[PDB]
Amino acid sequence: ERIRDLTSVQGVRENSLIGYGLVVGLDGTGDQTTQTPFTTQTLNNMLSQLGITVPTGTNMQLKNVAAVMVTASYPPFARQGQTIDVVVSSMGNAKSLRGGTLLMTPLKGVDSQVYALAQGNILVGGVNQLNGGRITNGAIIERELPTQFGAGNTINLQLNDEDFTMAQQITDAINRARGYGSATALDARTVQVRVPSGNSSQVRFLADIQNMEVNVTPQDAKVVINSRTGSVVMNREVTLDSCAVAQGNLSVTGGSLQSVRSSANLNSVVRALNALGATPMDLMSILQSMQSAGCLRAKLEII
Amino acid sequence: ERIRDLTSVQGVRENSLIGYGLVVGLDGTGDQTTQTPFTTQTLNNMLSQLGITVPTGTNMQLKNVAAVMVTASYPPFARQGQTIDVVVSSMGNAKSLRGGTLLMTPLKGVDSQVYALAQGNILVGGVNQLNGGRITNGAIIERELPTQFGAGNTINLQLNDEDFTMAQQITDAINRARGYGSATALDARTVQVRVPSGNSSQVRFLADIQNMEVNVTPQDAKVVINSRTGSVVMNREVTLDSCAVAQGNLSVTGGSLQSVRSSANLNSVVRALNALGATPMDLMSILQSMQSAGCLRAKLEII
Amino acid sequence: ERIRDLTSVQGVRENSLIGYGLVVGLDGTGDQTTQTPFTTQTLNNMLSQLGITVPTGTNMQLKNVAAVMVTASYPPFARQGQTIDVVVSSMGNAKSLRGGTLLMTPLKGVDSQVYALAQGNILVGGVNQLNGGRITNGAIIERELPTQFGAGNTINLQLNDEDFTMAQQITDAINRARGYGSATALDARTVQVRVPSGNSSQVRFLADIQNMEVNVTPQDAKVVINSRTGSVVMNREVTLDSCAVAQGNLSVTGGSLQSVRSSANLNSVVRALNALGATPMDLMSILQSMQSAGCLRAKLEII
Amino acid sequence: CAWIPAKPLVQGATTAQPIPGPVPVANGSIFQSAQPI
Repeated sequence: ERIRDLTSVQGVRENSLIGYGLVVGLDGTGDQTTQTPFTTQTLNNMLSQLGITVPTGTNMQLKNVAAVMVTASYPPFARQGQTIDVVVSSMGNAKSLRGGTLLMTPLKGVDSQVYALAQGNILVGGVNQLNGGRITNGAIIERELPTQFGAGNTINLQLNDEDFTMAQQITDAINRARGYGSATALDARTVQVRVPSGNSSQVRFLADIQNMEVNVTPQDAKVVINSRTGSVVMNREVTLDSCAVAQGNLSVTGGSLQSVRSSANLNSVVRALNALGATPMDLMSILQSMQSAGCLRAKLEII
Repeated sequence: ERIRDLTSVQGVRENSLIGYGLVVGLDGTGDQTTQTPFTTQTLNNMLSQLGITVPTGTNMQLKNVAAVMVTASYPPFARQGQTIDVVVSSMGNAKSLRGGTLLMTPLKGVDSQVYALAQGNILVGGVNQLNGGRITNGAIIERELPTQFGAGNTINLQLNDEDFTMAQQITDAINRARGYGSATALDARTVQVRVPSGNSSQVRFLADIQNMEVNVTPQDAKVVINSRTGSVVMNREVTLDSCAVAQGNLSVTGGSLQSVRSSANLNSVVRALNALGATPMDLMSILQSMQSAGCLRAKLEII
Repeated sequence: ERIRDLTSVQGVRENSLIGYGLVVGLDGTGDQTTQTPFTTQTLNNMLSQLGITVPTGTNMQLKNVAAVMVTASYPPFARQGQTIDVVVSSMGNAKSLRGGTLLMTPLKGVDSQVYALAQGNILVGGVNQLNGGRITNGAIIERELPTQFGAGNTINLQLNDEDFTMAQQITDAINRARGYGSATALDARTVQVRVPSGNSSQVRFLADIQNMEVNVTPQDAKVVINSRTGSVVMNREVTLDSCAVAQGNLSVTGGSLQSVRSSANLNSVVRALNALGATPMDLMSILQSMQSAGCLRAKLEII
Repeated sequence: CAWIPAKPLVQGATTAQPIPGPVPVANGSIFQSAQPI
């Protein structure tokens, strides 16, 4: 299952669909509709379409209706009649969407064409979000996308993470179980494979390819720091050099300057960094300072 | 039962029907009708149709009537006279729909044509939703849709989830119990089967096909995180690499940087992640940071 | 009794009838009639018809009269003189319909023609609904519908739920006890049977057909979630795959990530899901997340 | 003197017909961008 988990097929991709709708059946937790004119305007549009023309000059003050935006993913090779999941998010001053029902909503693409029609019952968790829900199989595909799959004798596998070693390894793995010249790497992120002419032939070839297992090679040393959530993650290839670290309210347990032992593997790094007795908030600053000095032999990314 | 649970037949699909109606018989828990003019307007329309013309200039302040939207699904091969379930959702400032009765409601399609007529008694749970109910067999089909089923010698089975391996597996399964060239995969999501010319012949063929069992192949490794409900779900094909994790108020039980053991199967992953002693809210951030670093060898989806 | 409980006969269907009436004899629990002008207007109409012309300019403030809507079902092959049950629902600001009597009410069809005449005593339960009641044999059929039953040699049995396997099974069952070519399936929802020419002959044939028993075949795996009532129902064909589940305030009983054992039958699924110790409100989110991930091998419907 | 032919100030055409757009490529994407400037 390595090749499918590492790469993606060229032309097999997911698009994004968006639309506007109304959610009805709320228990008095909808829009105020005095500060969100589009809710009442679109309700009047729906009624006018259905055969009820409410007078232009009138005051409608609803409480069970909310104006929402619906987002979905158009899956690869989607055919009309299939169903997809949608996400429903409130748009103006609505308290909750607990037990609402999404009315008929056309999901447009980037090209402003309807690719799906959405309508269903929203499932809201019930510290849980109240203005956001999900409808499983809530939208039906109405339009299909032409594709070039099955045409030509080349298929590109696109690596999720760029690596010359991994690209070469996938090339050598495809060229071991599937013939001599069945794959050629084009760059650090693309492996071009030669496929038989046809549609089912390429499907069979890619089915074979996808479940093959490749031995993942060492992949860069990096320390990911998320300051907004206060988390630090170090992969296996992170090392350290011997150097001294000082920080506020931290001391040898006896001065404030603690020596960090050079470290070869990740267990040594973890032990050396835990010897400092540093909170992760302090550990982030320690890692940044060590990266500046040169003790930390890894790529420090702040996400 | 695998093929029916995995695929859908081309042209065998469900449509969405919508309509507007009134719910009567509520115990003073209907619309205020002073802030929802359409309720009184449509009640006057109904009376005028029935033979009662209420004066244009008058004040009607009802309490047992609510204006509702009715939604239903038009089932495949629906014939006139059959019954379907409908969902009734209040539209404006109604307290409840406990024991109301849905009056005659025409359910329109996307093409604004009446496909069903809805009327019945609403069943409301009774923390339960009060403005939303369901009527079983509450609508009768009045229009039928022409279809191309039974015409031609090709039928497309559309996989619910795109997979070249699964498409090839279904193709090989249909071509084992039903002849040599009875199925051909067209893409990652479509399997074209050759069916005899006729209507009952295709029904028999698809009845045979649908209950066949296919051996489901490994299907991608993915971690689904629902932040709105605070849930994390990992399938069997999720693995881990050895790396260090630090987060606020979490420590080895002795520093704050805990080593996560490489993990091959899902039990190892669960044990390694439970060794951190992390709340799911913290676990979501841990998983996101590990995906950024590269320890988590899976596809992280946020739903 | 399987065929009658699974299918319906073509042309044997129920229509919906609606009408407006007045309910009298209430113990001061009728309309205010100052906010519902149609009650007094229709009472004056009734008096004018009966021979009493109340002056146009006058104030009538009734308390024992309520304006109601009456709904009924027109049964198949209904003949004039037969009686049907009706449902009486209040229409404006009436407190109760406890011991009221429904005056002569013409029940119109969709074509605005009188098909029944309704008049009787309302039975109200007495947390019970007060503005809604039912009258058994409260309406008498006055019009009959022409039908094509007994004409032609084809009769369509329409399956309640679409299934190619079930359609084929009914076709084979009818063709086992009633001759070689007595039934042909037309689609996933229709079985066409060949009947003798005549009226009583078709009645006899359908009497034979209806009580036949068919062996119901596995029917799709689906999990029904009703968030408005907070209920989850899983049928027998629901399975699970091994995967890890995390949710708020749920832990192994010891981390927060609990492994759910792969499950083949429904008992295994129930045991695995009860091992999580999840409230149904949490179980709904768990099931949705597992459907997103891929552990849940069933069709998740939100009703 | 008002009948003398004269050349207006804004010469040329005072309208432009929208040009039909390129045919989308068969790459499996909904977003299709014309020749970018």
